[PDB]
Amino acid sequence: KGDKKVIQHLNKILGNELIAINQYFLHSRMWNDWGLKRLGAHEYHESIDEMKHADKLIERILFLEGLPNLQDLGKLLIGENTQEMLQCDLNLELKATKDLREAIVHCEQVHDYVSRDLLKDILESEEEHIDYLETQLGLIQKVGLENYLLSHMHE
Amino acid sequence: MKGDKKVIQHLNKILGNELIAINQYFLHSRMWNDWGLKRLGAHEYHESIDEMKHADKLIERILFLEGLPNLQDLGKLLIGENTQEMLQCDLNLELKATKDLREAIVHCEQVHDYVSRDLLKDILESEEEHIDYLETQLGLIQKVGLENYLLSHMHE
Amino acid sequence: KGDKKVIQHLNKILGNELIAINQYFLHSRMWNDWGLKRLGAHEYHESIDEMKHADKLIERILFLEGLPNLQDLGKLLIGENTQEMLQCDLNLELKATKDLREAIVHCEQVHDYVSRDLLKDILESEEEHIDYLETQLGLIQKVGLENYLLSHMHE
Amino acid sequence: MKGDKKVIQHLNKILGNELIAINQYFLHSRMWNDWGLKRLGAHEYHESIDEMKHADKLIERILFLEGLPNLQDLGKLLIGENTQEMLQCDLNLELKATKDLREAIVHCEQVHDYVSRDLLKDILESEEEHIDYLETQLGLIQKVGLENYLLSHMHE
Amino acid sequence: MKGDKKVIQHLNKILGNELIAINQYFLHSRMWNDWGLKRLGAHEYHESIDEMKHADKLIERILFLEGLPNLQDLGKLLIGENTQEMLQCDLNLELKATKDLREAIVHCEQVHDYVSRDLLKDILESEEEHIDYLETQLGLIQKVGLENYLLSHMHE
Amino acid sequence: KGDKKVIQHLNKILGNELIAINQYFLHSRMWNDWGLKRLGAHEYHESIDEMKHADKLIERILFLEGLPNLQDLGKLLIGENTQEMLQCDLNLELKATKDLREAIVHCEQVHDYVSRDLLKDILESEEEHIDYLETQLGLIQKVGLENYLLSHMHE
Amino acid sequence: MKGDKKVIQHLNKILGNELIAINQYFLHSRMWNDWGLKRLGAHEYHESIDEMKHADKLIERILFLEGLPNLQDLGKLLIGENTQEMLQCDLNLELKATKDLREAIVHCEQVHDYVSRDLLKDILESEEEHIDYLETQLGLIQKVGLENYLLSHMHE
Ligand code: HEM
Ligand code: HEM
Ligand code: HEM
Ligand code: HEM
Ligand SMILES: [Fe+2]
Ligand SMILES: [Fe+2]
Ligand SMILES: [Fe+2]
Ligand SMILES: [Fe+2]
Ligand SMILES: [Fe+2]
Ligand SMILES: [Fe+2]
Ligand SMILES: [Fe+2]
Ligand SMILES: [Fe+2]
Ligand SMILES: [Fe+2]
Ligand SMILES: [Fe+2]
Ligand SMILES: [Fe+2]
Ligand SMILES: [Fe+2]
Ligand SMILES: [Fe+2]
Ligand SMILES: [Fe+2]
Ligand SMILES: [Fe+2]
Ligand SMILES: [Fe+2]
Ligand SMILES: [Fe+2]
Ligand SMILES: [Fe+2]
Ligand SMILES: [Fe+2]
Ligand SMILES: [Fe+2]
Ligand SMILES: [Fe+2]
Ligand SMILES: [Fe+2]
Ligand SMILES: [Fe+2]
Ligand SMILES: [Fe+2]
Ligand SMILES: [Fe+2]
Ligand SMILES: [Fe+2]
Ligand SMILES: [Fe+2]
Ligand SMILES: [Fe+2]
Ligand SMILES: [Fe+2]
Ligand SMILES: [Fe+2]
Ligand SMILES: [Fe+2]
Ligand SMILES: [Fe+2]
Ligand SMILES: [Fe+2]
Ligand SMILES: [Fe+2]
Ligand SMILES: [Fe+2]
Ligand SMILES: [Fe+2]
Repeated sequence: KGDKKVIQHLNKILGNELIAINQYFLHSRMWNDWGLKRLGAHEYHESIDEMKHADKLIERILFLEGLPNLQDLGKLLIGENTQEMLQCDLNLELKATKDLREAIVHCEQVHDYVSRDLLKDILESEEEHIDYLETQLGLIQKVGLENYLLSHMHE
Repeated sequence: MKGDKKVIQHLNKILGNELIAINQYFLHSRMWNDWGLKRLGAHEYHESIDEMKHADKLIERILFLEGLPNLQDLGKLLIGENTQEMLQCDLNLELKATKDLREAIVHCEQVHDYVSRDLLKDILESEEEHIDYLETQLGLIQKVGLENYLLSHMHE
Repeated sequence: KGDKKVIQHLNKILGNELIAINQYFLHSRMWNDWGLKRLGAHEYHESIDEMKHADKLIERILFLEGLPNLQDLGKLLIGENTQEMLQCDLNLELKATKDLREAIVHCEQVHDYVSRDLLKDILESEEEHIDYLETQLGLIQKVGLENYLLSHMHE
Repeated sequence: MKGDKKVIQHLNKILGNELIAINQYFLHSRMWNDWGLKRLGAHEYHESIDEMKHADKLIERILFLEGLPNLQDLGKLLIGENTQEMLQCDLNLELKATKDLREAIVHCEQVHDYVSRDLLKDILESEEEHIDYLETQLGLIQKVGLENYLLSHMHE
Repeated sequence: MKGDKKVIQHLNKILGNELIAINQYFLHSRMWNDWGLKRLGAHEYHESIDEMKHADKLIERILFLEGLPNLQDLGKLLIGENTQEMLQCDLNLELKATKDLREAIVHCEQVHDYVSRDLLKDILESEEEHIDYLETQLGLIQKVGLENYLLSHMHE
Repeated sequence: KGDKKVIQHLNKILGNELIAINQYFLHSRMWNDWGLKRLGAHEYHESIDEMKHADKLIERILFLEGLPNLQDLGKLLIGENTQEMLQCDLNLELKATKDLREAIVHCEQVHDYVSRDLLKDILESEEEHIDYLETQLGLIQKVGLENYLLSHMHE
Repeated sequence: MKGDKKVIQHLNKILGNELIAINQYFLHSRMWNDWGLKRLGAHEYHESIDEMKHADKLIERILFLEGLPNLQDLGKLLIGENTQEMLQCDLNLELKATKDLREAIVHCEQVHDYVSRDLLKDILESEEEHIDYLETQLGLIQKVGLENYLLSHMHE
């Protein structure tokens, strides 16, 4: 029933969500293990956000009579310190929004306006995540790494 | 994440229209209150607040895209001298604003800035509600006559 | 009805308020974009204060049968970092209080004691803003810039 | 602490103005209520109460300064015979009242009676609000017409 | 329905007495407060308020009967210079007032204005209660001595 | 910096506040020791009022970049019975209000309208205190001293 | 019941120390508030209030013992120009105060004034808590450094 290429786009977006879920969940637990509990808590909520995006994508693919692909897990970008982990999440988000833009073009082209609207809501949420990440990396420059970690020790 | 230079230019143009509307509607609100047309005064005040919140969202989007919000350049206020002119001045300003919103949305679509498009569409919906109010008021002036129209807008 | 020179004074104070509104609002949003949320929220409230002063001046000019001038916008002093932004706000406030003092003198001279009282209330509010700004700049000297910014990350 | 003789005279002159306004506004209030213009009657009643409170504060200040409050001499009431004259009568009284308040404030400043000045400025602020109200009503009568204006002030 | 001309004159005479009493009691009230005799001051304030309410009722009745309430003519205030004289001044005013009320009630009866009669009787009951208070206070001054009486009225 | 002569006036007003604080507090505790608890409680609250005036003066002097002078303590006028104590407080207030008027004259001359407004608020409170004191002295004459003390035994 | 003359002198000496501490701690509090170190400012304000309560109890005790409290003679305030000196100044003032309290308690014990001794012991306990706070703060400045210490006392 749904357009084969829209479903292929939705499964590509879903694949990015599945990478983001695992990467942000692991970073969260790394920050909690290091005692950087404010970073840990925020990253956990970012993980949950991705989980909810994946759920909406799976439901849409099934409604369109496609097969959701949860088998293919791309590359996790795992950092070894706070600065690399923030940059790894940012790199993942920039790749995610590029794929969202191309999927939205295709939805418009075949007149799947409901799928386009779902993807635009996901895109809004990803750009809020980019905003957060760029702000944090900018704060590290303004106050220095050690001061930055200090302000994120306690929730 | 650096935004398209021409999208930022469009957003600064919309922002410029918002800043005109903030000042024009606020002055109109206070003129009507000074005349004792408090119902008009209060409605116009809330329209001004609406423009203020639009400007806030635009300023925040421009900064996220790493552009410079322009709050320095203030175009021409259309200040009326009586109720009928003030309503028509607001309508002329809204019709220009929606023309500029349509052109900005077109450009956002071309460069795939779908989040900026969505912000502009939300602002555009609100301006069309403002046009609906203004055209409705001008029609009521014709149906009941000016003095009757003012009479019904004396009390809040 | 009201004295023509008093109305010009009131419109000049109004002109200073309109500059302050835009400058503080922009500075607030700049600080929020940088993640300095305590600075951003305080500066937003300063912006809101100027808005209420402007409202009071517009109402008084209309009662005096004058024409409020919301058309002429003087020069915004936008800083590029926290220390310049604070200094730009301080420069703007010191000019605003100079003009308030000259306006109060004239109101006294022509016996417009109600306009004088309105202007004295605004002046009290401006001096509290000056106290805040000079205190912030002194704290930057006492604890250092990076420590100062660290204390204003979270609201 | 005996007050300045000329400050007390000014304070007694202001009090004399309050006493006229009390009686004038109260009678106008009851005239409007008798005519069934209850919104005008109620607003005018509250203006009368406000003048009563001004008189109270002046009387208390005169006694503290060891003067004799004069409640015996009642100047001329300006009683109108219709709504438009009544508003104009109240406005003429308020314009005279504010002229006298301004001269009293000048004199308080000259002899350094800053507390009396501050009392008089609070009264002056309240009288200028009443002038704002009166001029607005007279403006509305021109904009909507007398019969329409009275219509909107029948019910509370 | 226009009221009897002589009844309206009687009502305006009663109104004139109320206006004297309002000002006399208000000034006496503030004099006692200024002297720190706050219980006397507070009781006298409430007497003043009662006269204000009588005046309001009279003004309303005169207007209903299509007369002109006279708030312009203010008779002689009897201001005392100490507590005993102030109480006696109030008592002298109350006795003059009840004589005028009695004469007004007789005329109302003759021309069958029974509603005006009933209003005046209510006012008279209240005036006789004030006479009861004043005579009681003057008697207490005799029984306990002046200094003890004032001591008893320092605090509210 | 604030005007040098305004600051000097403010330190003079402060010096008077510091005398009243101690004088009224001591009188309050004397009346309590004598069992005149109503006088003691009222005098205590007058002492507290002066403490609040002193606080507002200290804060304004610091804002103007002056040095608050809490070191120089002038002459306390301590009475030995109720009538002298009330008269000592009254003499102190009359001296205080004379100095307030001269300070307000100076504020007006140099356009320090906020300092003027603060001093005018202090003067209003001092004239309320003068009202209380003259009223009490008048009551001692009207009812006699022993009757006056009787009425001030209980709170 | 006349107290021992030397006990009263000791109490007036302790009182003299409290009066210095009131003024010094209040000024330091307002200096810290003026610099934006609001946590230091608030804590120092409460230390000032503590000394005010000590002074009150001493004054009451001196009067009960039929002495004359001396609020006239004010010793030397130790005012610092920065946080570390202000803290050291309060600490130097507290060490002098506790030395005088110990000597007063010795004398109270000698003449069997056990109630005055117990009052002085209560004050001494409170002064030793203040010394604990001051020494802890000075120790923290060494452990974390001055800029970090000030940083942690900016916000209440
Ligand atoms: C791969 C590792 C994952 C981990 C470690 C993980 C962990 C969690 C945790 C700890 C919670 C909170 C549960 C609770 O305490 O109530 C949660 C909630 C949730 N998860 Fe996951 N999750 C993972 C993957 C996924 C995936 C792949 C999906 C869907 C495709 C998903 C969907 C959800 C949803 C819908 C919720 C409820 C969110 C809400 O509060 O609305 N999760 N997950
Ligand atoms: C002539 C210039 C302006 C005037 C007279 C004005 C007036 C006001 C007033 C009276 C309020 C109500 C505040 C309160 O009572 O708490 C307000 C709120 C507000 N203003 Fe303005 N304003 C002006 C310009 C601006 C500008 C340029 C902006 C932003 C770009 C702005 C943004 C806001 C916002 C965000 C609020 C809060 C609205 C809400 O309730 O969500 N204003 N303004
Ligand atoms: C024709 C003369 C006057 C009339 C008809 C009048 C009438 C009234 C009335 C109806 C009230 C409300 C009473 C209540 O319901 O409790 C009132 C209140 C009051 N009046 Fe008068 N009054 C007159 C003159 C005065 C004067 C000469 C003074 C003072 C010098 C005065 C002082 C007051 C005060 C202080 C109140 C209470 C106001 C408040 O705080 O609500 N009145 N008057
Ligand atoms: C010398 C300058 C002084 C200043 C600036 C000052 C300031 C203050 C302030 C601001 C308060 C709080 C008042 C309130 O809002 O409740 C206060 C309370 C108090 N003061 Fe003072 N004070 C001073 C001297 C004194 C002295 C010399 C004494 C006693 C001899 C004293 C006794 C008290 C007492 C008993 C309280 C009430 C504390 C409580 O709540 O238990 N003060 N003071
Ligand atoms: Fe996502
Ligand atoms: Fe495609
Ligand atoms: Fe949607
Ligand atoms: Fe994301
Ligand atoms: Fe911890
Ligand atoms: Fe808008
Ligand atoms: Fe374009
Ligand atoms: Fe949206
Ligand atoms: Fe609009
Ligand atoms: Fe409407
Ligand atoms: Fe109205
Ligand atoms: Fe302002
Ligand atoms: Fe001028
Ligand atoms: Fe004011
Ligand atoms: Fe300001
Ligand atoms: Fe801060
Ligand atoms: Fe954070
Ligand atoms: Fe008035
Ligand atoms: Fe004069
Ligand atoms: Fe005031
Ligand atoms: Fe008035
Ligand atoms: Fe009706
Ligand atoms: Fe009566
Ligand atoms: Fe008769
Ligand atoms: Fe009846
Ligand atoms: Fe009576
Ligand atoms: Fe008392
Ligand atoms: Fe004081
Ligand atoms: Fe001077
Ligand atoms: Fe003020
Ligand atoms: Fe005082
Ligand atoms: Fe007792
Ligand atoms: Fe102590
Ligand atoms: Fe000893
Ligand atoms: Fe004990
Ligand atoms: Fe201590």
